[PDB]
Amino acid sequence: DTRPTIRPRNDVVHKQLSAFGQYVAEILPKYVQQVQVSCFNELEIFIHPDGVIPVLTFLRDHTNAQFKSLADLTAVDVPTRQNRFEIVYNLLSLRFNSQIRVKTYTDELTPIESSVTVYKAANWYEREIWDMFGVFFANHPDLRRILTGYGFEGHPFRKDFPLSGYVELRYDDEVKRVVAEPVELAQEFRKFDLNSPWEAFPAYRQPPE
Amino acid sequence: GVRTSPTGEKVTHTGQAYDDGDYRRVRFSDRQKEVNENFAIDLIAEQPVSEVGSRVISCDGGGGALGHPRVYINLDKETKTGTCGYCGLQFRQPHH
Amino acid sequence: TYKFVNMREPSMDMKSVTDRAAQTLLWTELVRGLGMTLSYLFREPATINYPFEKGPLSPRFRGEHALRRYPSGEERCIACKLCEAVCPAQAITIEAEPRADGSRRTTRYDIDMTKCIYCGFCQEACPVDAIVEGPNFEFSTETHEELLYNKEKLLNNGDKWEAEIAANIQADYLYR
Amino acid sequence: AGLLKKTTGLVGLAVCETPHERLKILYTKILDVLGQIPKNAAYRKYTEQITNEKLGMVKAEPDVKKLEEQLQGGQIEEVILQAENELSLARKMLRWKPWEPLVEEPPANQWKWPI
Amino acid sequence: RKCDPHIGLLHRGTEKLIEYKTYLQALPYFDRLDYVSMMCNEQAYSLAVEKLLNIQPPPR
Amino acid sequence: ASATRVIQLLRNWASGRDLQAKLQLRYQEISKRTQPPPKLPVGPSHKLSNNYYCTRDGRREAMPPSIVMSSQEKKAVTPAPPIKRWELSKDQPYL
Amino acid sequence: YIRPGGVHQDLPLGLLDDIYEFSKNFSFRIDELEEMLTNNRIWRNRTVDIGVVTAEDALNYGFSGVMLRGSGIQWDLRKTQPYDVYDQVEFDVPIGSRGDCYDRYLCRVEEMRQSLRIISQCLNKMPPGEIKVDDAKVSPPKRAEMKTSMESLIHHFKLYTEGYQVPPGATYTAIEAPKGEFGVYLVSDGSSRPYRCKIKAPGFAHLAGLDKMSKGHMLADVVAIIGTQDIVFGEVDR
Amino acid sequence: TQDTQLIAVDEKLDITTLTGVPEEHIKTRKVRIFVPARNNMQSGVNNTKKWKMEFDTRERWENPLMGWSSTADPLSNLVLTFSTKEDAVAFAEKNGWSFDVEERKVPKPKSKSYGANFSWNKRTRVSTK
Amino acid sequence: SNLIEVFVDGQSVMVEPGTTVLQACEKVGMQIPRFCYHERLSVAGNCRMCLVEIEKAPKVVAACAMPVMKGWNILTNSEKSKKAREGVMEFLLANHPLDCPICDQGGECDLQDQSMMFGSDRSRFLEGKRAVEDKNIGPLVKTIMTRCIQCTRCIRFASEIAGVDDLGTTGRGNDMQVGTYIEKMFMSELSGNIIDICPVGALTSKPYAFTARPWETRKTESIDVMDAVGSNIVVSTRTGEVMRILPRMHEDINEEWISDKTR
Amino acid sequence: GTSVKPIFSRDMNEAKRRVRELYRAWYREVPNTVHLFQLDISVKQGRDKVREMFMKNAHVTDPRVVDLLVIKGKMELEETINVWKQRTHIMRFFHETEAPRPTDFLSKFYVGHDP
Ligand code: SF4
Ligand code: SF4
Ligand code: SF4
Ligand code: SF4
Ligand code: FES
Ligand SMILES: [K+]
Ligand SMILES: [Zn+2]
Repeated sequence: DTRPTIRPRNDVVHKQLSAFGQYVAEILPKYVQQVQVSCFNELEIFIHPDGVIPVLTFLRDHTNAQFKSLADLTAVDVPTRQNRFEIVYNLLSLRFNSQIRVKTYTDELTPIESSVTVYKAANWYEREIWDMFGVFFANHPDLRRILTGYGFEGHPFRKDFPLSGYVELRYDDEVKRVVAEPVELAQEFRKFDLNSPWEAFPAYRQPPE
Repeated sequence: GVRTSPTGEKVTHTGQAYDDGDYRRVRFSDRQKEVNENFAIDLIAEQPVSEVGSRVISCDGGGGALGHPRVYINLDKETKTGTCGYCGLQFRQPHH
Repeated sequence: TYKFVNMREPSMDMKSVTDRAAQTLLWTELVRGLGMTLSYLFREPATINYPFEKGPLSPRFRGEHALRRYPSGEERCIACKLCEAVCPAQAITIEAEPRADGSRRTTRYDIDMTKCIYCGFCQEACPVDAIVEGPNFEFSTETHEELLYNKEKLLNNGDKWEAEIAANIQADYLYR
Repeated sequence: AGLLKKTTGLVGLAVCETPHERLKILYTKILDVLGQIPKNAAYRKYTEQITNEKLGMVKAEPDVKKLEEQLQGGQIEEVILQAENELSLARKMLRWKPWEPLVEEPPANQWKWPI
Repeated sequence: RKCDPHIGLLHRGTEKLIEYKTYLQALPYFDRLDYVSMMCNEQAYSLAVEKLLNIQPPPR
Repeated sequence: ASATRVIQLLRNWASGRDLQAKLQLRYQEISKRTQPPPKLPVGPSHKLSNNYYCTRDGRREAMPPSIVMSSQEKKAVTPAPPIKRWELSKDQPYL
Repeated sequence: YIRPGGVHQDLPLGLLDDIYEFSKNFSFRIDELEEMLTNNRIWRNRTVDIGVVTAEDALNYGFSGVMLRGSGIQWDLRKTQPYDVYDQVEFDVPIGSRGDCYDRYLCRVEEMRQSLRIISQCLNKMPPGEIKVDDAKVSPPKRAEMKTSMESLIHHFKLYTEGYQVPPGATYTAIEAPKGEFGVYLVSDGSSRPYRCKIKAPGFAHLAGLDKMSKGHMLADVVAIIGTQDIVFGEVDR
Repeated sequence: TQDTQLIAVDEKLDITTLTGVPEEHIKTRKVRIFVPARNNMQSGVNNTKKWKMEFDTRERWENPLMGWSSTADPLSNLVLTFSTKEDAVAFAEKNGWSFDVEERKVPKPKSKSYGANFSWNKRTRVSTK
Repeated sequence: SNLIEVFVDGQSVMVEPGTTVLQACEKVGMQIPRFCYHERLSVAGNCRMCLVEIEKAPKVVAACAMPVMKGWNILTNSEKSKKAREGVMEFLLANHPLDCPICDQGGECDLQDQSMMFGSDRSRFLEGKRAVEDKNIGPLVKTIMTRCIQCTRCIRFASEIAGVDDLGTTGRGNDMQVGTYIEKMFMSELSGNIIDICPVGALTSKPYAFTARPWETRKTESIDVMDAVGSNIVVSTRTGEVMRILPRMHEDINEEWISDKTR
Repeated sequence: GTSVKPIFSRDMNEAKRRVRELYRAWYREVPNTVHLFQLDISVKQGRDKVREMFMKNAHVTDPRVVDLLVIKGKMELEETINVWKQRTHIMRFFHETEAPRPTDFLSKFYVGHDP
């Protein structure tokens, strides 16, 4: 490779992890809709929002996988989708020093089975998602506000939520307490329309609809 | 070169000066008005008009790399005099 | 390659247990603590006298901002608006205008000093080295309005801090 | 084998003085729970492939160290723990029942990036 | 007997404003993320972005 | 440095360590604050020939994720071979 | 200072010498820390067996950094998955038994020494080359290039108006942060902005286990637990 | 196949109670739905391919100080990005926002002929290149 | 029926007889890089950025003036076409004055956007540059003729749509000045659109000159009212005031052009 | 499509029943918060305050969305009893500082051009 600017590819890991790709597919055809390996040598296991506990428990205790040590769970809030929220788990294999990603789809009114049973690390990641995204997780001991303020109303990382939010706080003398009023900014957050009108990288071109 | 407004303040190079009836003048009272004494408008004129005998001249802006991106301004419009769009220095061919 | 941090076992011979019993009954490791700080007491302090002398800095220091001007006195800014676009906290607000002479420079240049983050993206964004951060850091105030800068104040600082800006950029234009 | 390990190096799980037959009893049970799994399921097609052999090296070698260097599961004090949850995992998918095909293709083009 | 921590007393919409700033403007947030260590956070953000960009840094 | 011999042997004895070998503050061991002018190097693409950016574009070399299985006797394969156990560091095993 | 594609500015001349000066004297200071702290009975007694988590509970809780190493787990991102240049360097990972906070205190201290050898090799083996990638579409060109060659001006102009456009993807890249495993899950829309970038704060997982590592101990020890839990409000509160 | 009390509910999805919008920004905020027309400056097209959720403008008043255009409406810089228009409206009424849709202005066919520029009795004979 | 079949880097596409490559690959969602072709303006084929090489064809073909026939699987991303786009661009780039911070097209410039996608990363030009005398053809458009790319888009728009011949390209060689020779002024009632037609900062709006930059304008849609046509317009506002009136796309009523009065 | 997954409650009868229990719980909790928070309001105005925000969302049909709504009310009641919220948080609900806004079309017209 005479070119030193490109990221050097790693073919052996690509095929080997891809070989693990259909492995997790064949033994669990009930759950996995799609298995993906990227150019960055990582697998994404697309699962239905029904068997989160089993498929995670499968990766957690399998002798040839032992995929455990949950990294983080987070959504994307893809708005132009019939299931906006996309809960995404990340697991870090210790024995095989590899990483996995299992992603579901979920509407705002379709609970997610609480993965705290599989990874009782996930006791805190989802509480953030409960308030910061709004998707509620079913059969869970406690899902409170852990990131936003007390009594806050809304779901901030929802794509419909503004940067400044809906309320602004100050100290008001007659009430002798901090009070919240409708947000009015000293400076408007100047948006920037900046995407190039010309065609980007042709590799990922969307096919003609 | 800056004149004093009728209210008592000065006028910025942009041409800013508050009218007397405006209530915002209170921000300046009990204080002073910060205005740069030097004005770039009259600080470009005392530069002597350069007389260079060439068709096209690149004006680096002094200091080479410690200047502005070079512009190959053109010296053929005899009625006008060429000027660098970054520096403003007035380049003209003597009598062409 | 891994190294254990606590796997040592205490030998049960009479010498080692005598060391342990002597260690706790008549405290020694604690007295060793006394001896260490006592040596620290009989040592020079590293405390400078402010503002009689201050800690060293570097020519790349980013501090209070200041617009500059050409040796002719002509301003460097061309209202290309690069600094506003990159300004990560949107502390740059500028408005251009076709100046009467024809050089057409900016009309407004307000740095929201209490919104800026001193990241230094503004100076590297400018293609004519117009906006730079002076090495000053003692420019505190008692009023919020003082912190909100403007074109006039920025130009004044460039007229004030000019020896440092010229010298620091002279020691750095080869680096960046 | 040799002298018993004073500590496995990890707090929590502790050294067990009977590692061979204990690893044996887990690895016959997972065969037992592999008895009542239908053959068409891919779970059986891999479990019998792997569990029969890592049953074999247990009986093949009677020393703790020599079978450890081929197990590649660290010390055996954690592979019996690892076999335990594998024995747990075998029972879990018994009532998960994943051998059937998946429920449904995703709503329209739910996947795919960019939007 | 109870050890539930009340957190968020520092919370800022870091991810939310990351969504609206460009990658170059997104960089200073990570320097501000951990207020104990600054620079090692830039390593994480930079390593991710170059991986997506399929660009590797020079050995220097 | 400043500090006389009498204070020195007190601080060496009380600490038990030779502190005068290296100090926690610098008297004269630093680089001179101003530096001679530098000359920065060049890189792999500061050439005028066969450096067409088309055959260097790491952004354009990235293909979309490769399909594996879509919903629309075989061996058993591990995501990666088990990690080999590390050795007791030959520098100093214990502590 | 660290940007996609390298470091924006160069190393000032004579900087590495001062690194050598401080690093040479740094070890001497760290022994002074150990001399006061390692054998001090009051500190030790207030930090032995006070707060303890087992291997499987810690690793299941998403712990990382010192705690997995303190509990005895043989894992470290620099060794297992060497990123950047960490493959070509020699050091050791200070893991320990027991798993209490004293060993975690010992784990950090030996990390200091095992760090110091890395800088010792780094400034001994600093290679000559450009500070940033030679790709102008991701790395702004040099200032001299900007004011001389136009494509430098255009690329810098576009790099400083919208910047590079990251192709779509979704990677969670984590590194051995000094306090733990810091990761970012960044999804790219395909434009010059990140669609969503989720930060794996090491303390966020660490503080999540505060209940487990503060069970049964007296009230006075909780501040010690967060002391060894190593929670900085900057990232746990996001 | 997915037996988790799969029971039919046909009322239109209305999450307006839980999104967080206040009682006046849910109704008064009329929202437009168009495709951004190509910027006539640029011949590039790669911005007309998606839909958005642009809102109408509110008061932009000059602040007493240096000239910030202080605003009091939070729903200003919240344009969305949508693949089609049916999901666009599907987003509209779930949070209960009145829509105002607009069909995509697909370019008309561009039948051109270089030989047409050079003709015999046709006006399309071009004398400028 | 009579329609003939071709491919575009794989996928089969159905095309009209006489179809050019530009109007052949746009059916799948491709914009071939162009600098001298406009959809409703007559073909030029002069910028040579439309160039694309196909397999089994030794020489690259001018896409905007190439009548496609059966079995023409246009290799859009072929390396030779990629080489052709790079060299042709850097040839435009060579004699371009470094005015990007002082050109209003900055942020909405076709030359800048294309040079960021189909562009190199550094210059091989080590010689002196070329400069052109600026003209003045009305206190409504600014003419920085040094930034011109000689795409001749101005002269065609005037002669075919505006119905006037106050624009032309004088000279022989590299110089090729485009202007009026004798000083004149653009009297067309549709003269304002030539600002939108110019891909570079050669032609720019005098009233708007250095008042705003493209990436801060919150575009909004409205109509003309000066004329009863109700021409669709794009109103570019910033921080609470209107900067420029830009023409929208509506084809059968106003296409992409608006009257000088409403501009 | 049409088939949906109930959050916790399928039928509206028992969905409104949980609302009733939340309705029961808060009316038992209105006075104690006022007592413990050293508040400056009476028990009455809180009760119809509680009533009226049962009413701003009383015109919704979907069983799922109200079932997320009832747990959200639960998501506020436990914060009040556990004195997690401060005085400034529950008097924010008792909107006091903000100026009353124009209601009639003419008053809106007189103040400003905001529809
Ligand atoms: S240093 Fe301050 S003014 Fe400059 S770009 Fe950064 S935030 Fe803006
Ligand atoms: S300070 Fe520099 S970057 Fe900012 S507008 Fe002026 S010239 Fe442009
Ligand atoms: S026309 Fe484009 S390339 Fe030329 S100076 Fe203007 S912005 Fe730069
Ligand atoms: S002036 Fe503009 S439209 Fe005319 S030829 Fe030059 S670039 Fe083309
Ligand atoms: S468009 Fe084909 S050459 Fe200009
Ligand atoms: K133009
Ligand atoms: Zn100049």
